[PDB]
Amino acid sequence: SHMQIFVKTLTGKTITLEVEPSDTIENVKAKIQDKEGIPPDQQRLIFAGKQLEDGRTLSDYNIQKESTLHLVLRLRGG
Amino acid sequence: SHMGAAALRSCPMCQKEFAPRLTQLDVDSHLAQCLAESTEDVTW
Ligand SMILES: [Zn+2]
Repeated sequence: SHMQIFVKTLTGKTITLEVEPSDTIENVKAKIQDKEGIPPDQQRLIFAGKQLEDGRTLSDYNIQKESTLHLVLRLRGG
Repeated sequence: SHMGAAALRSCPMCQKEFAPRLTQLDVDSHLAQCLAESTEDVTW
């Protein structure tokens, strides 16, 4: 079974990708990278008023199908 | 008092009370732009 998810950025852009329940936050960024063109080591996810990261999985944040997530880029050197 | 629909009522980043009768999208929307501006990626 494969569920779908959406991730909007601070620019308004809306990305539509698919993810699994066993997958992880970092994974969602992996595929998104080929979409927008940003590394997962810079972009992050926000849902349920909590910072979604590789530290947890999708099922950890109860991320179901058609989830409204945001995009946050925290440049290190830039 | 039937308010809620969010994991936080006040931005724990910039200590900013979110608007009432808000939604999970509202808090997250700001939490995203705030987080990006913040320097510490603490887990709240
Ligand atoms: Zn804030």
